[PDB]
Amino acid sequence: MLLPVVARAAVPAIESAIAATPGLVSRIAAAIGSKVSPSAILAAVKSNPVVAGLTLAQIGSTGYDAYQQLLENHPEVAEMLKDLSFKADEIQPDFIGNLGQYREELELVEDAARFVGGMSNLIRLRQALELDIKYYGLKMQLNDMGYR
Amino acid sequence: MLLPVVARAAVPAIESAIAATPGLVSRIAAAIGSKVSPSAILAAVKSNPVVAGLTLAQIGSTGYDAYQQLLENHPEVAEMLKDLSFKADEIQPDFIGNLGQYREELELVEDAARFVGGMSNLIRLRQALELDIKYYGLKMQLNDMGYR
Amino acid sequence: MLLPVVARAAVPAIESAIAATPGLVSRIAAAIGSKVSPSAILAAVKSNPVVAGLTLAQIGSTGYDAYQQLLENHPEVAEMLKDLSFKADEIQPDFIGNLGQYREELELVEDAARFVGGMSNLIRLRQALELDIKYYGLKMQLNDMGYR
Amino acid sequence: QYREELELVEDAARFVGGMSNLIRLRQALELDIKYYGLKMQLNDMGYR
Amino acid sequence: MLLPVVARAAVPAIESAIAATPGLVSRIAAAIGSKVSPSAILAAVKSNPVVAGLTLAQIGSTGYDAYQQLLENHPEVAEMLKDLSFKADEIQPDFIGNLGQYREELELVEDAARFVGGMSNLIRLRQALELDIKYYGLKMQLNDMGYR
Amino acid sequence: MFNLKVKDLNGSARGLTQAFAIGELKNQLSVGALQLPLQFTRTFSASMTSELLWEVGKGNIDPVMYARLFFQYAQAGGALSVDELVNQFTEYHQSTACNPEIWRKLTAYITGSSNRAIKADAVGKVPPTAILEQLRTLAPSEHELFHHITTDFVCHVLSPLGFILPDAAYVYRVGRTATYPNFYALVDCVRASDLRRMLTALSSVDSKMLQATFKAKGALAPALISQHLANAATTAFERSRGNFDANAVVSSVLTILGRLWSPSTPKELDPSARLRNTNGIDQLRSNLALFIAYQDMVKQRGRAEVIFSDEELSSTIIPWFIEAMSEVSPFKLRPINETTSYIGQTSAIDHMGQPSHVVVYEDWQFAKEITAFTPVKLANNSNQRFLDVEPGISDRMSATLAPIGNTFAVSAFVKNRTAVYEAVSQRGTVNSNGAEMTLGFPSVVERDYALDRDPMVAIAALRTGIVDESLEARASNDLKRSMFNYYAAVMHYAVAHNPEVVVSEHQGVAAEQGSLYLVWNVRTELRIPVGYNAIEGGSIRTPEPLEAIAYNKPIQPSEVLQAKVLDLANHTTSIHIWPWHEASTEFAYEDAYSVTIRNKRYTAEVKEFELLGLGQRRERVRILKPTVAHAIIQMWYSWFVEDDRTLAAARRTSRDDAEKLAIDGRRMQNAVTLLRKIEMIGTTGIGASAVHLAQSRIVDQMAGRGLIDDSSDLHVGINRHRIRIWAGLAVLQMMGLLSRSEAEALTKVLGDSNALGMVVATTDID
Amino acid sequence: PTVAHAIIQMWYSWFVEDDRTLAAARRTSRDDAEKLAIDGRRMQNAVTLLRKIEMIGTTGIGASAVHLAQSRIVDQMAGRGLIDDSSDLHVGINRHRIRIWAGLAVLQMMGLLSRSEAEALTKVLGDSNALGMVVATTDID
Amino acid sequence: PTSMKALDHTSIASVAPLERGSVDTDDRNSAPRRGANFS
Repeated sequence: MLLPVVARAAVPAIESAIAATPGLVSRIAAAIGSKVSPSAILAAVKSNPVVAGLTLAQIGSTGYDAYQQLLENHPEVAEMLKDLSFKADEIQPDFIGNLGQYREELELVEDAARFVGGMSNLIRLRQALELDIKYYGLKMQLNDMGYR
Repeated sequence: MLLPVVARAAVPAIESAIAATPGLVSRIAAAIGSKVSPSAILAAVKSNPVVAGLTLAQIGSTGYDAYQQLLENHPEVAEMLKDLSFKADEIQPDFIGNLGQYREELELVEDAARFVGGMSNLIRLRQALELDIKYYGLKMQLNDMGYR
Repeated sequence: MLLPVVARAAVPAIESAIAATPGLVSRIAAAIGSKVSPSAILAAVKSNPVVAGLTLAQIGSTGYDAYQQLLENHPEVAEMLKDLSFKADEIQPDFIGNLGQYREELELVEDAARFVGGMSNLIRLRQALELDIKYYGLKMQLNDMGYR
Repeated sequence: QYREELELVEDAARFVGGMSNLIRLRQALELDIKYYGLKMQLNDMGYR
Repeated sequence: MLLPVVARAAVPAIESAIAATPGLVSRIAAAIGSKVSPSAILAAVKSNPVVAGLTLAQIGSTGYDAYQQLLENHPEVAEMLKDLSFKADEIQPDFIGNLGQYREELELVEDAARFVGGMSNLIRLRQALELDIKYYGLKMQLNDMGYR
Repeated sequence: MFNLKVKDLNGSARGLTQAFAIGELKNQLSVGALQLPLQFTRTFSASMTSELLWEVGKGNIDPVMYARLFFQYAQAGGALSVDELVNQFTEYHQSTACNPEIWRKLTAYITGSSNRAIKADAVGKVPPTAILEQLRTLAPSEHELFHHITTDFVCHVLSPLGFILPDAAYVYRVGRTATYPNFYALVDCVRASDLRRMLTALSSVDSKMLQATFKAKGALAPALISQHLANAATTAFERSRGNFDANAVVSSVLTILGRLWSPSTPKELDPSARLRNTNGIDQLRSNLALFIAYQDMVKQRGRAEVIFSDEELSSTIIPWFIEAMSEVSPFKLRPINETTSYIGQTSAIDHMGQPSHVVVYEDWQFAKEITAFTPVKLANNSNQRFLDVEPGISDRMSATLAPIGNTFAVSAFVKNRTAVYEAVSQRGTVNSNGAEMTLGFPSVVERDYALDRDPMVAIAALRTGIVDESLEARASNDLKRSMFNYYAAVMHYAVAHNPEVVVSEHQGVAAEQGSLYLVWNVRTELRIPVGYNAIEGGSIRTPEPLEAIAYNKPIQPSEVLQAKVLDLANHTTSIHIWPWHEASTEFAYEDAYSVTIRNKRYTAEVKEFELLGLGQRRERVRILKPTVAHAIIQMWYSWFVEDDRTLAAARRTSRDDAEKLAIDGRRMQNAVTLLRKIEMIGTTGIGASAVHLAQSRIVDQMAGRGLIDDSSDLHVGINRHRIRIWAGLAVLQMMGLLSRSEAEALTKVLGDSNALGMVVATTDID
Repeated sequence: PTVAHAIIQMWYSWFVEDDRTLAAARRTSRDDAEKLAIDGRRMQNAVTLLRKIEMIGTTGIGASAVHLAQSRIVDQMAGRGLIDDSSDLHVGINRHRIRIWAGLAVLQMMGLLSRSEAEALTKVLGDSNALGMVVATTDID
Repeated sequence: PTSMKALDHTSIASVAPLERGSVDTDDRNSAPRRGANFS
């Protein structure tokens, strides 16, 4: 059973999305596997929190607050919901050959990073060398006047 | 009696539902067992949380937030209210005979699962074997660069 | 090699099915993977009990008795033939969401059955309470006359 | 021409188990997703 | 992954920013480097909290409360967002270099000075990296001829 | 309880008949036409061996039990055979012993230095899990049991040097060994000796010289370690090489025993007087486990062929097999009177002397210890978990089960069967059918409980001979092994109690060349045959091993049969990989006691944690299953119900007066001893606590209704004897020892006799 | 305690420099029995650091912090209403975690070692995977 | 506070059984069984 804290945020959002468009109803009926009626898929949402998370993932505009609150209050559903919710992030044809050309560069970046410190130390040192020479003159003037 | 946090959301809900339509008043008078006057049913709601949950089940549009808030604040009412508010669903005639065709095949799925590991491990293995080959090449290429 | 005890009843049934129709000969030739000629598939039946069982699965109108005889003689052909003969049945789209609506109610059946005893004890108690009052009166009058 | 194919089949059978286990695993990974959802739901209701 | 507590306040803020103006596309393409589509940058925000902090720091209309909330929730991104959130303040024409604006830049110069050593050592290394490539070849050819 | 007709023994019990053992699906098997006498005096039986737990993560190599783990991984793991398993292990060991790079790379890893020597003080520690995880990468295989046997070899040779941590441990279970050897088991006992010769050369590597030069010099190069390991690996590989086929040794030594056992061998193929005078053939000729293994060989194979040179090779292959057997093995040679002494027999006798019913039973010892553990994971999606025993629950249930073992003997069950069959007997001879035989083997139902198997399929296997193909391999492979054991144990009992055995040769249908079978020459002094044979001449010739039991006298068992409990208490720190879930059960229970006090019903619920001394419902704990206790109690229950049904069937058709009073007095005496038994159970640890809790739940419910205290002379005694019977049923309900259907039927049997009334009628005084 | 703080600071600096030189020398070997020698040496140092920190964490104040942090989580979890605690907290990862935490927190409650130094010295064992390849613990109680 | 997040993400050296089975049975609890009725 789904928690009432999740249900208060989950049920009216699904009802509002169905009242906004009924074209999502057959989509979520085919995705979850229930009868096409809103009463039946709402019974499925109230019965099973995995089905609730699947519906709140299928409707994507208004269900993000309810989805993240379900993810807060039911922490154990996350692994199985991530297993069921998987879509192939489509790869580019030139991506692996374009990636293989950067070994020349990343090794130099990591070696300079080990010499300096962290990657944060490298970024701050690169910003210090990118910064103007007037600041070096100004800090020399403050050190001559006494400001450390 | 009834908690005031519940009452502040339940009483204007039921009163607004009666003001919206009066045909539900005789319906909740027959379902709960009170006199058909709104003062009598509202005093019954303020007196008894079981009667309050029955009224908030008989009105469903404007009373879902108040019903779930009563279910939050009154944990002791839940089983008794679910036992009183119960309607048996109708069964399809062909359901058990259609289910009997699948015994030969859920056993196949379980014998696959006992080999693979978890049911989640089976789902992830089936996704990895359905996955494209460029991801295998990308795994081998990142390991070829010296990244793990 | 197929044993003669099976072969005596297995060969003429397949031969009579071929003499009934040759349209199944191309089916069994494409199913096993032998030549389309009847002598070649009959030699395959005589030389391999697995091929014989696949033919007695393709035709089962007259070859049911020969199939049972090869079943009772060799167990290993059945252990392999259950794996080689598998058709995944069609599943309804509404099946799992339809089955979700019965969770509320099979639980109620089991919570009654644990109290009454067995499933048969529940069914007999249901029939005894649904039975007519005159049977209770007949029971009381036979006890009144001194019978048990 | 089939030495390339039979070697891969027998190497897969060495990992899986028997050839019967290989046939059953190939059928399971060829099987539709609705059966996996059905088994998950019967396990969710409390049925092993 | 991204925290749901801060995600509920971070996603609709940048969603309302994108729905208000489409001029942030060049900003999220140049600052992050993600793909130009609005779904890819939103997936990048949902995957990477550093990218989320960059998208909260690139605007200051409504995302300031979400940026402070992410700063209070995840302290490990604080120094990295402080490092990537650096704009070289050009010049104030007067003499008084007040620490309302220049404190970060003089602190960054003094952090680089604590790394290197002397302030003159930092200026010397700044100049040596500013110099031409040919002086390295000249020093190398003098050290090759037998002089040091 | 398995009931069979000794006359229609084909359709009755085909799974134990010798016609089925040598391939007769029909009933056609000859009486002793052409005959040749023989006297068996030895047998290869296994010891009193049950399953146990053994750990592998330490630096020891125990060669006999690595051989046993090969047995269980090859057979009980669904693999091919231990012959193929030892063949692939020899290939693996050859590849790692004839390769010098591996013994350098994984000494560079576990010493830390490739080229330079190590000092005696700068010696660190690497755990064996790490060296296993890199041995998996360097020397790959598909069987973990090779990587374990390499790992603890190198840990054995480095453990005095101090390069390894002694911390981790790791445990598997070993399985149940059969008592009587199959043909395949003889093949495997020949391969296991060669594997033991392999492994005992690895077990003797000392590194004493390496340790001595380490101490004397102060340093050593890694090349000395890499030589000193790769020399010992090849000294075991030299033992590995140059062996015989176990199949072609056993098939050749069983075929010549067939050709000098049979009476109708051709003169052409016939062992000459050299190999017949081989030293040891006179001992392998008078051996019985080899006879039943020969029957199984020619059953499976169909025929037999010789490969070896039949004059001088085979006269020196035989003592190799004699050494393989006479080595410490599972199977040891014993006299024939020793192996089957737990069987007992009794019969029900006519006035002429003829049996009507004959009962054959196993004499058991009630095991009365019990353990409760809890499973604790290590990491998610990893079944490496280990499990903690809990005293204070196992101690309670042990102290409850220890009095129940003092009232459930096995001799006192057949001793009650005989009193039933002597009390319901008429005066009239038995001619229409042979003496029906019941055989009470608790081990059948005990394995049905242990493997979670339906008892219908085991009874069907013993009845129609064949096993089922629907059920899985880990239950079918134990069903067939168990069924071979029952056939073999029956023939050992029959030959040890009728030593006058004469070997024939079946050639009626003759689907083989020669397949042998014994006949018996038991003298009877009877006149009408039980079974179907001819009784002519003062003695009967019967082919079947069960009729020869049906003509014996009562026999008394000299040895109990013992099953021991598994060991979770000693090694409680190791992690457990064996399936603990099939051999443990979930333990939760609810019961309620109802009594009417002056037209008002009072009910008292009770839970299991309230009985166990707990306050909080714990839900993780699991009991290791008591299959021996449950099997003995199930045999007792089925016999009690069957005896009551036969007396209720005979009381209706008695048609007499004194015999009718005898049947009624027998039923009353029966039910009151049942009631006293359950009531004596209900005074134990869990039972007395259930009494003291249910009384309190009843008394605080009579609080509102003021009622007058009763006589407190008989009323206390009656309500005490009713609450103790309830508690005595409830404790055997809550432990797995009794189903609710059978507790309810047993309550109906006790209720319809007015047994509590007849017990309270002897606590009055007139 | 300036002398003891000096000794432990010199130890920490030399110990981090040893891992830096080993991890730098493995990448430039191009030789299998040298890559295995360096990968063996790193594991062989990481397990000794784990043994030293746990021998500290099972002394007086370390054992007291172990008992206190276990007891407060037991009382909190029994108040929460679920008592899987004495099972799930005496196990191969969640006992090494609490012993190593206590052995570092005694050094932080003294002057002897800083919190960022303790966190980097933690990240060493977190990266060497020597926390899950040991499992056993020799306690002093 | 002293963070343990780097120490948290480890792995245990997995090693296979001789016999499979009993895999997904980690977290399941059926209802308690009743006793028979008494009379």
